[PDB]
Amino acid sequence: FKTIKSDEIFAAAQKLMPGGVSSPVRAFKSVGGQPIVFDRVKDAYAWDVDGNRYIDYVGTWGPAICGHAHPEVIEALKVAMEKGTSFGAPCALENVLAEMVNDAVPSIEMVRFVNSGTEACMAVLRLMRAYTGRDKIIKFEGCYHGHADMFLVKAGSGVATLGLPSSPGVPKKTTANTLTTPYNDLEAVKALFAENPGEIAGVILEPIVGNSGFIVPDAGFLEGLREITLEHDALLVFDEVMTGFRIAYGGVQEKFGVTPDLTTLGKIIGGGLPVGAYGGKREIMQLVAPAGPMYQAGTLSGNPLAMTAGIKTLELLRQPGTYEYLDQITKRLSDGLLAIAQETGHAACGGQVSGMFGFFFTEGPVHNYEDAKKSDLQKFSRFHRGMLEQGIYLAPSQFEAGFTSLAHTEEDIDATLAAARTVMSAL
Amino acid sequence: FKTIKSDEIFAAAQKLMPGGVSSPVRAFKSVGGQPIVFDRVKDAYAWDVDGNRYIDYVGTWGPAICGHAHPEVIEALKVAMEKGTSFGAPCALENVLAEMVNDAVPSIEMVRFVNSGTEACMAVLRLMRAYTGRDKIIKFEGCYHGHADMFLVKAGSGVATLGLPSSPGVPKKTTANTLTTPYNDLEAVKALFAENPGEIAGVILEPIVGNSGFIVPDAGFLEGLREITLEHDALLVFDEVMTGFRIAYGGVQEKFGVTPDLTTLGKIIGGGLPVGAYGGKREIMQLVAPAGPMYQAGTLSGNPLAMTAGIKTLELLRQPGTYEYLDQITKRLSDGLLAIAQETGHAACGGQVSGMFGFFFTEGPVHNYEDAKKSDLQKFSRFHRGMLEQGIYLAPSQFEAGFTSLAHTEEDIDATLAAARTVMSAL
Ligand SMILES: *Cc1c(COP(=O)(O)O)cnc(C)c1O
Ligand SMILES: *Cc1c(COP(=O)(O)O)cnc(C)c1O
Repeated sequence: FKTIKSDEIFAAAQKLMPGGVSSPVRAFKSVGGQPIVFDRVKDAYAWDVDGNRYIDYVGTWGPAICGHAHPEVIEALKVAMEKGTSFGAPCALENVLAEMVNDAVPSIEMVRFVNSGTEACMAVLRLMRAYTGRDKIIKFEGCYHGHADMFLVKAGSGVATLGLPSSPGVPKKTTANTLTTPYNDLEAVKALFAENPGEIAGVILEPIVGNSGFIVPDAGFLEGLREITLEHDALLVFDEVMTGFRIAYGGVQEKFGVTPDLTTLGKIIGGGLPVGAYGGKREIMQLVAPAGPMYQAGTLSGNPLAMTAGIKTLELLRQPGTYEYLDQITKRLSDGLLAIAQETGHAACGGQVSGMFGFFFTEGPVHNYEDAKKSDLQKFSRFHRGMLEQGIYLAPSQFEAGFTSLAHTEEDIDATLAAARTVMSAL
Repeated sequence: FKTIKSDEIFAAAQKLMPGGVSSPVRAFKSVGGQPIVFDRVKDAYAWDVDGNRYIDYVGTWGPAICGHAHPEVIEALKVAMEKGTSFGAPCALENVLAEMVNDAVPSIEMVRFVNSGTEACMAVLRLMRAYTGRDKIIKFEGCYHGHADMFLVKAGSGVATLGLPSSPGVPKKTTANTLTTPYNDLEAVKALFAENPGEIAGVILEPIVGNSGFIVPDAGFLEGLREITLEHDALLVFDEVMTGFRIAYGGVQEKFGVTPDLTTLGKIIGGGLPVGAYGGKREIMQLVAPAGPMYQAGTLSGNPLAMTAGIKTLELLRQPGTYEYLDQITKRLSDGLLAIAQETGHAACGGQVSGMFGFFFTEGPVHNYEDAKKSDLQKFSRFHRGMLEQGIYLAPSQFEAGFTSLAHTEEDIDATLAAARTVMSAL
């Protein structure tokens, strides 16, 4: 297993960019510190600058649900670019993707495209505050909602990975209009509403968390949140930037039947390109400029290249037996991992819903970030490296969810379980 | 002049998206009438959905400096996408573009790629604060640096155009750390420092304004800002998202010879795709994760498509004669436009620097946002519609700098002048 080229490239990288990467988690800091540099990706695999091929489970952090470099997506894009990549004025494609999104996600009656999930979350917070006229927002420990000021407090992703705390460039004057509660603690939320009456704009959360590892909500949690916010004239916002189009076509809101007032989408909606969106009830979206006073803009928003990738990705997911296939192969891989762990003497817990799974090195059960924190990270680090050497690419962090795509085959799942066996028979 | 198809598509867009647009500036709310729905763009032209062709002076709001659908850029993107559009892991292309940016921009010693200008500006906002340990920030009235909460105070771009007030939805609590002052007023700046000792983190400005029309700094203003920030151990931040790579290869800071501590990049750096960036002194950039404590992540940051686009675009600009051609053809346009205004009996002023220019319907001169606000908005509204019917596309606002490209020819200039004469002869 040679990584000569990855090593020299990442070495040179550190002198040019902060930590040598464009996003923190790619530095491999909580798993050894030696990242491999990619050259190309195809279907369910990835290739090294050294020639090594891996079966990918990161899937570029959500976007590749259809598989890397889908033939029909890049051909649609090769055709689109001969007409220019960015116009700066409206184009017909915005209208089609927009209509597709309205039909797809329940709560969305009107949309606004942006360039990333971060931008969509910045916008949705401002909108929920503007619509209500209140300033307090209730967020949950372990939920990532983009690298924004108001939300860098017990967030997810790298925050809930390398033990990053609150603030990072944001003052106490920003992270003070944001109340925090433990994920799944319906009672703690009620407390915050009774403790700060008439001043909570709303609650925002990942309906299913993937940024503190995979954590599913309990029996009547989401239903609880919908009712309590209602009783107080507060807005319920679902950050489905990761869950959207993966858990189901209409996301977690469709799968579990709880409808929020606004939702945010990103990742899969751009099909592999920088795109995001925020939408919800009509009367609320009416406040967004130019239709309203709340300002939010973006030079590259709605660009045709992005709209093209977006539309092709949704046409492919709308086909017969898409999610059934994801639930099927992902259940086999998840159950298979937990079985191998049990027979090798390793304590573990996990699960999956459609093409999103989780696996933790602790008996659990995991109900929140604190529970997630009791995992043996030293074992995870060794597990991750071993899997890497066996040709399987896993998220370099215990606090990230795993992903599956329509290009993963039954055989691909069988080889992964085979590697997991050879590996867990060490540690 | 027919715009039936544009009218059909827009009327539909309004039922799907707020104001039927993805960005507030695309709305013809102030320039009268409805927007023109584009179909394709190439070189110096754009074609709407009804067949009308136009000589483009908006250049997708900045990115199209080499011209729309540049053949050398799109073929490079075709080859690239074959390898996958996003990796979610390091790629060698990030090193190449990073190395090009350090070389290009004087103050940049270390860079971090982000997906937009709004993102670069939000990140730098946080860094100024993390590095200095101070909370307050000085920004100028009429300038624009994205829609991050703290910047939504006396902003330019679409807020100006639509006559929108500061904010809605951004807590008073956060808005209070933003100190504002009129552009070109060195004394108001010194007053703000002397009144908030040890509290100002720094000053952020568009070195050459393009968001409240085209405004150049008065002699000594930038050198003065450099002086007074060094003296109170505060940061000098240049928002070069629009000026970068346009005013000169190294932007205004290279052109006018004043070196800041941190600068933000966007538009042209993406080459038509969504890309942004921020960088500056190494010791300041070291605070960014995973090297320092300040957390800033991005799923699509550094993706291979965007890197390829930027790499190719910067290679075209690096060629000899680039900025000289841009200056030459923009000078004729600016001068010509001014000559026609005088000759047809209209009060007007403006100017140009390389590929950026402005034209106001006021005697002038313009030194700040208030000055710019005196332009005859009704005359511009009629002049815009007139130019539109003659086949010339200008930004639908008096508060937007106009742009030029390497694809515009002497003939396109002459045809625009011929059109300006015809339109201005009525009014
Ligand atoms: C990844 C993520 C984001 C951030 O979007 P980017 O594209 O990285 O800006 C926001 N919310 C959730 C739930 C995420 O998974
Ligand atoms: C356009 C602009 C921005 C905002 O950048 P986007 O890419 O629209 O998100 C920031 N700074 C300046 C000066 C701008 O011209």
